[PDB]
Order: sequence, then structure tokens, then C-alpha cells
Amino acid sequence: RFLKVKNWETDVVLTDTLHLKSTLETGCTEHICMGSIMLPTKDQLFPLAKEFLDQYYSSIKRFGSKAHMDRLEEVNKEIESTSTYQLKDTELIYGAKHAWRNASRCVGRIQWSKLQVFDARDCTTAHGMFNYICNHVKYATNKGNLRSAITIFPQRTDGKHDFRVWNSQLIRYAGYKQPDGSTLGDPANVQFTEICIQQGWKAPRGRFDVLPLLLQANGNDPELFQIPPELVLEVPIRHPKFDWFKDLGLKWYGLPAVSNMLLEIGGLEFSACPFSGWYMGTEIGVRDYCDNSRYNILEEVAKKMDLDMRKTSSLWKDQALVEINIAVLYSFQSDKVTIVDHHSATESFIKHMENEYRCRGGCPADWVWIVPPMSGSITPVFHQEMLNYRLTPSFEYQPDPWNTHVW
Amino acid sequence: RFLKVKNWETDVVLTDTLHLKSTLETGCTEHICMGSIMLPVRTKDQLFPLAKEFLDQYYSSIKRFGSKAHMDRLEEVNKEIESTSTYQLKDTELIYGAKHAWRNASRCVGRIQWSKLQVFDARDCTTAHGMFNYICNHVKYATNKGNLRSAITIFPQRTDGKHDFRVWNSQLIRYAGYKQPDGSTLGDPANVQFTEICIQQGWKAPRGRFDVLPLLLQANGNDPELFQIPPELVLEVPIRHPKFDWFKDLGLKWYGLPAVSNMLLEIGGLEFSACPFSGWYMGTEIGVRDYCDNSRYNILEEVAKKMDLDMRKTSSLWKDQALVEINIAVLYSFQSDKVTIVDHHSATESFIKHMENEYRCRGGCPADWVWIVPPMSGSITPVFHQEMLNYRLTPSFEYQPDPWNTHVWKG
Ligand code: HEM
Ligand code: HEM
Ligand SMILES: C[C@H](O)[C@H](O)[C@H]1CNc2nc(N)[nH]c(=O)c2N1
Ligand SMILES: C[C@H](O)[C@H](O)[C@H]1CNc2nc(N)[nH]c(=O)c2N1
Ligand SMILES: CCSCC(=N)NCCC[C@H](N)C(=O)O
Ligand SMILES: CCSCC(=N)NCCC[C@H](N)C(=O)O
Ligand SMILES: [Zn+2]
Repeated sequence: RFLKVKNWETDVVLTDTLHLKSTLETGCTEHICMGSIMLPTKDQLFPLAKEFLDQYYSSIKRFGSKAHMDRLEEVNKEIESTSTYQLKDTELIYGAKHAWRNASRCVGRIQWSKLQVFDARDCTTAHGMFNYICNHVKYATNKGNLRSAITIFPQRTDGKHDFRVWNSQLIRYAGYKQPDGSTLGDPANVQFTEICIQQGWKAPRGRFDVLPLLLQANGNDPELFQIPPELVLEVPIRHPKFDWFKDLGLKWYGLPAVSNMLLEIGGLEFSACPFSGWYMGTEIGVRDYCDNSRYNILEEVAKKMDLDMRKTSSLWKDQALVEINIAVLYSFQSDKVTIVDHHSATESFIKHMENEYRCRGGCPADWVWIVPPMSGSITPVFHQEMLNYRLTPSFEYQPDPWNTHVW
Repeated sequence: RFLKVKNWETDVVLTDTLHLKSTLETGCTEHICMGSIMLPVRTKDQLFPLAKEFLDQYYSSIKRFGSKAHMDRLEEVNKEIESTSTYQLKDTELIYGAKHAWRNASRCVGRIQWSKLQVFDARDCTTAHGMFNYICNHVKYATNKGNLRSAITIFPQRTDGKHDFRVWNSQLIRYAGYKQPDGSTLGDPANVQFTEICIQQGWKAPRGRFDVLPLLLQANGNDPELFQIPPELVLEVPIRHPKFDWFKDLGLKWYGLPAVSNMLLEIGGLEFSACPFSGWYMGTEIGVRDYCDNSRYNILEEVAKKMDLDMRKTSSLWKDQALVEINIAVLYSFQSDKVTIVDHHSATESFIKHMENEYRCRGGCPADWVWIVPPMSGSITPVFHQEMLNYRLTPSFEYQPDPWNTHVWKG
């Protein structure tokens, strides 16, 4: 019931008590560990509300005050009468910051308290959502000096009136099946590109087409909008020594903005809540460029470097991988777009972990996601034991809406 | 209950039923995952079920379940347990059991080979000098002049827990570590404690960077005794790089035979607390961890210096660049001297084939993702993209406390 985590590089031992406030379920049992699996009424709502308000008032040091008791009463009345309730601005801001604080898969949480929250609960239409999103994008991009942000659309009501951003990120490249048999662009986005085209998008059928937004307001059919091109900051990829690297024609976008998740605060569900930070280099260089199922560029880069590809043991994949990641970091830095390398990011998160153990008594962390997808053991997180558990407020996955939406 | 695991690169979905046969617990609950935690005297009453369970598995494996020979062996073990409170494995059951502990080892990426294990039965051993002889034979057989062969040597099982056989070394061959008065370490810092014990026991330490430790051996619960492995039996590889001629002047070498000697083998309820086993290396074990961990030989700085990398900013990825070159050097060196080694691409690809085959033939393959994925270049290996289920099957290899913490000294 009191848990120890050891760092095997420093022998530093931390005690976790925070997990005893864990609410949701991990997917594991005492017989089976599922730690590597990607996706493991009025009655229910009031304990959820109480639980959240109790943590809020405790956080502002007014636990058990008349203002605490009165708000609990007020929310209680509002649920009994309206079957839902409304968060105050202060509660909304706190809930969002804490959903990020609690995000066990995010290595960037040292920044959690600096989140800029945009309250879009007054939004009613898809055009309104489009306006709010462009403002988020411009505010967060900030001409390269990226700032964390979240934009929060109206909460779920009866689930017939859901706000959804159909895109998985605000900014992504299209993917196209070809006559050829191969795939043009980002293969991760093929099906959603199909949803766009069949809703009316004119696709330019290129390698790096920024997808249009597909926005659903109040449970209505979603609508298309193109993000103003001038708000989509992109970086051409060059290498500081390989002059030929630019010839690959590679680019990426500056703003990582996950848009398909659901924010749960005090039992309330915010199904459209796009949020954004800034990239750790490996995300693009290792995953987006090198996954066999993504742009899968390792072979081409290796060929240009004139490496011996005859045998896996020459570590040619590994050599090319490093150089690709050097090029990503270099290119963002040259153009002054915020980016973090995996050494600096993991080092930060270790400091965040210690802070959180000292000030909060724990920090839920999914080791499988936190350890970078290259050079794992030369980053300190590799040697850090982590406990994974589910605290609320939280960001949760949710079904893709085209599987659900009734047209 | 069927459990599905998905590969996110290939969209292959597999179905696990094997997990239903799981007995032991993981450390995880519905409320907490401890998947990254390194480490999360029996009764007659508890012994016969474990015996029975194991022998039902044995007799099923050989297609003789419910045979007269199966029933007779149950009755005989039952009677032996009641009369003597323990029981002896037949040779065949011991072989089968040891193979299966390997097969069930969820942190082992080398399991495609599980069926080819050479088992040396050392249950007639009575003394530390006897153990030493068994261990030299194992090292020489397994080395095979660089063409490595998997092997396990099995010493007598636990009885009352007061007469345990133990190998006090953590591997049969490992380098000494010496803490210096200035706080620096010479040699391998992982082995400082065990080295200090060896010196206290009377080993004359050469005190260099790569001194092969003496075997420290406990038989039948007695105080352990020191033995030097004959040097001619210790195959080592000097490390050089195919393109960088200064690489050899770092003075690096490593030993070719990895042989874990500190784990406990459980078969049918019985505890074999000395069962050293050995295979061959995957290159990253040496080039990533043994060489580049901060708490091990820690050579990354010195290497990147010699490479003239830009070291002022981590964002040049100098560490990642040096790491690759060291790993190329390790693999090149072993291959040039014809010592068995496997690269991390080749090993993980093999494991993925092994895992699929295991699902089809056995209904599962317990695997620990945290351990299986290599400590460099994770996502360009297919295992990174493979969902896995971790659970504990018997027979199994288990951790056990270090013997110097529990041993009752006789003097
Ligand atoms: C500010 C700089 C930030 C950095 C450097 C960062 C870093 C990362 C990284 C590397 C991942 C892994 C993503 C992947 O592998 O696909 C991740 C995941 C995640 N992050 Fe952050 N993050 C930042 C900001 C934020 C913000 C502002 C939020 C929420 C307000 C957030 C919440 C999450 C969540 C929920 C995940 C898991 C998403 C999923 O499961 O796909 N992050 N983060
Ligand atoms: C045939 C060649 C083999 C290869 C390539 C191989 C590969 C590996 C690797 C890379 C590890 C991780 C080691 C670490 O990080 O310290 C490991 C662990 C392990 N292997 Fe294998 N292995 C082989 C043979 C065997 C054999 C013969 C056995 C037993 C009969 C075995 C049982 C285990 C066990 C129990 C572990 C976990 C050790 C621990 O928890 O410290 N392996 N293996
Ligand atoms: C099967 C496995 O869980 C899957 O490949 C995970 C592993 N770790 C990850 N880690 C991060 N940060 N992002 C990912 O998409 C993944 N994928
Ligand atoms: C805390 C963490 O589990 C620890 O560093 C693990 C991670 N994965 C590992 N994987 C292997 N193969 N070997 C190890 O020693 C470790 N160390
Ligand atoms: C937006 C909250 S977390 C910020 C981040 N750094 N990454 C998010 C995911 C981006 C994805 N892995 C990609 O490579 O596009
Ligand atoms: C002996 C059974 S598993 C064989 C193996 N390939 N590795 C064992 C551990 C070796 C350790 N990592 C080292 O670097 O010495
Ligand atoms: Zn688990």
C-alpha cells in the first residue's frame, strides 16, 4: 500500500502514496500484465463531482470551508435538477492542468502548470469551432516560440449532441492509396483522408498535404474547413553536414496538437478538447519518418549515405536513424521552432518526477511510452522504475466518431 | 477467456489462451501496473499439487497423459513425498523441466532456441571442489572454441533450506570492480560488492580493468570456497572497429560466454538454487549496457572525444552517434574472431517469429516488453511494435536473495 520505485543508475528510491487515490482501472490483473497494450446517470455523476471539488478546494487550501460546502451543495442541486452541472472557470482551468499533470504517457509534464486554457464552452457551430481552432493554432505556434495550450468545447449532454474534432491532430498530412499499390503521403491518415474526400475535400494528392479540419458541433454532421496556410508553420529538413539531405524533399509541421481525445473533469466529458505542446525530436525523426508503416524512409537515407546494407550487423539502420534525427533537431533549431531532444526531455521528466514525489507523493508514468524509441538506456528514464495508474481529471481515448456518428 | 495482442506495424492480431495456465502473481493489480519494476522450506501439502501439475504437463508433452506410466509415476511421487517429504526428478523430467523454464522466461529474447538446451545433471555433486569441476566442464562445453552452445548445469535441489548449493557469482565469468580511495572505480562497478567478498575470502586481486573473477562456491550449505577458472577456458574478445583504428587503443575486451549463475530454477515444486545456464550475447548487452551505462564502464565520453563529435550540446546527438559506433565495434570484433553473437535486429526478428509460432502451437508466449525491446534503436526493431502479455508459468527461473545476505557462517 506504500510503494517504492528505484532508479538503478542513481540508487535513488522514491515512495509512492499517490496511487491510493487511483480511480480508474489499469487493464492489468495479478495474473497478467498488460503494460504494453496500446488500448487495454445522476447516480454516478455526483460522487464524481464531489471527488473533483474536494481536490480543488484542498488545492486552494479551503478544504471543508463554507465556500467548499456551498459549492458542493450548489452542484448537488444542479445535478438533481438539470442532471448535469457547469464548472466555474477556475475549476475548468484546474481540471485541464491536472488532466495533463495526470497524463502518464507524457514526458513533457514538467510544464504542466503553464498550460494556457481557452474556454470555448460558448461555441455552437462548426464555423465557431473553426475560429477557435485557428486562434489556438496561432497562439500556440507564436511564430516558432511555441506555447502549450488547450481549447475546450461544450461538454457532452445526452451524447446525441457531442462536439468532436474528427482529425487525430489539428495538423497532419494526407495519406492516399495508389493504383501503384504503394502509399503516397502519411499511411497513418489514409482512412481519415478517405472521410475528407468523400465529404467533399479536393485533395492535391501530394506527399505533404495538410489535411482540412473536419468539425462536428452539437452532434451535427461534421463540416470541412482548411486551416489558413499562413498559420501552419512547417520546417524543411536539412542535415548540417549532408548537403544531399535536402533532396529527399522532407518537411514536418511545428505544432503537435492532439485533437481526438476526451477530457474528463469531475465526471463531466469534453469530447472536443484539442491540446498542443511542442515536439521531442524522436517523435518525427524516429517514429514519423522511420516506422515501416509511416514514411519509412530508412532505406533511402541509408542508400544516400553509401552504407553496407547487405547485413543487419553493420548497424546501417541504426546509423541512418541517428543522422535523420540529427537533421530534424538541426532544422527546427535553425528555423527557431521550439523542439526538444530526447536527452533533454527525459532529464527534465526525471526532475519533474522527483518534484512530484516530494510535493504530491507520486507521479503516474507509463515506462513503455516515456522511454524514447531510440537510445533508450542512454536516457535516464530507462533506469527509472515507474508506477502506472489512472488519476482523474484525465485525458482518455475515445472511439473514432465515423464509427459512431449517425449521419 | 481469449486475450488478443496486436502488432501495430503489421496489424497481425494473436490470441492468448496460455495465460489461463498461469499460477504465480505479477505485482500488478487492476489499479496499478508494476510492469517496469525490476523485482516486484516447503510443506508436503503444498508440494504434491505442484508435483502433480508438473507431471500432468510432462506426461501431456510426451502424449502419455493418463497412461499407466503416468498414473504409476504420480503414485510413486506421492509416496516419496509422504515418506521423505520431498522427491527426486527423473532425468527426463529434469531435462524437460529446464527446457521449459527457458521457454517460460518472459524477459528472454533468445527463446527461439529453447528446445536445444544441453542439460548437465549435477545432482550427484557434494562438494565445492565438485561444483568447480562441473562448472569448468560447462564453460568448456558451452564455449566450444567460439561456436557457442546453450547449456545449463543443475546441482542438487533444496532440502531443508540449511543445505543449499549456491554459486555466489552472479555470472560464471564477469570482471572485478574495485572502489578506489578517491571514489573512482577500476573495472566493472556492478561487481564491486562481490569482488570485495572475494578479497575478504582471500582472492589475490590483480587490480586491473578486466580481471576475471574467481568462482565462489557453496555446496550442501557449507561456507563457500574460491576457485580460479583456468584462463585457457575463458574465451575473450579484444574490441576493435572496422574503420576506426584508434578504437583498439581504448583497451577494451569482453568475455564471449554469458552465463547467469545466481537464479533459482523451480520444477514441480522443487528448488534448484544453483543452476548456472548460458547462451550467447546479443551485441547491445555489451555495447549499450556493459560499456555505456553510467554505472558500468561508462565509455561514451572517451569515445565521442576520439570521434571529435560536437559535445557542447546534447542536441547534436553525440551520445547516440558514439553509441552506434561502439555497438558496430562489438559486433565486428566477435564476428572477426568467430565468436557467436547476434545483433539486435536479427535477434528481435527471430523472437517475433518464435512468438507467433508459440501462439499457434502453444496458445501463448509470455513476454516482458520492458526487457525484450533493445536498449538502443527500440522502434526500428519489430518488438517495439508488438503488444505482449506478461505472466508467470512454471517451470521457471526466479530471482533469489544474494547468498551473503542470508548465509549462516560456520567459520
Ligand atoms: C509542452 C511540451 C510537451 C512535450 C515536450 C510533450 C511530450 C510528449 C510525448 C513525446 C508524448 C508521446 C507522444 C507519442 O508517442 O505519440 C506525449 C504524449 C502525450 N501528452 Fe505530452 N507533451 C507536451 C505537452 C502536452 C500537453 C500541453 C498536454 C495536455 C494538455 C499533453 C498530454 C499528453 C497526452 C494525453 C499524451 C498521450 C497521447 C496519446 O496517448 O496519444 N502533452 N507527450
Ligand atoms: C541462446 C542464446 C540466448 C540469447 C541470445 C539470449 C538473450 C537474452 C537477453 C538479451 C537477455 C536480457 C539480459 C539482460 O538485460 O541482462 C536475456 C535474459 C534472460 N535469459 Fe536469455 N538468451 C539466451 C539463452 C538463454 C538460456 C540458455 C537461458 C536459460 C536456459 C536463458 C534465460 C534467460 C533468463 C531467465 C533471462 C532474464 C535474466 C534476468 O532476469 O536477469 N537465456 N536473454
Ligand atoms: C506495442 C507498444 O505498446 C507500442 O508500440 C508503443 C510502445 N511505446 C510507445 N511510446 C510512445 N511514446 N509512443 C508510441 O506510439 C508507443 N507505441
Ligand atoms: C527500471 C527498468 O525496468 C530497468 O532499467 C530495466 C529496463 N529494461 C531492461 N531490459 C533489459 N533487457 N535488461 C535490463 O537490465 C533492463 N533494465
Ligand atoms: C499534444 C500533446 S503531447 C505533445 C507532443 N510532443 N507530441 C504529441 C503527439 C505527436 C505525435 N507523436 C507526432 O509525432 O506527430
Ligand atoms: C545466460 C542466459 S541469457 C543469455 C544472454 N544473452 N544474456 C544473459 C545476461 C548477460 C548480461 N546482460 C551481460 O551483459 O553480461
Ligand atoms: Zn502491469
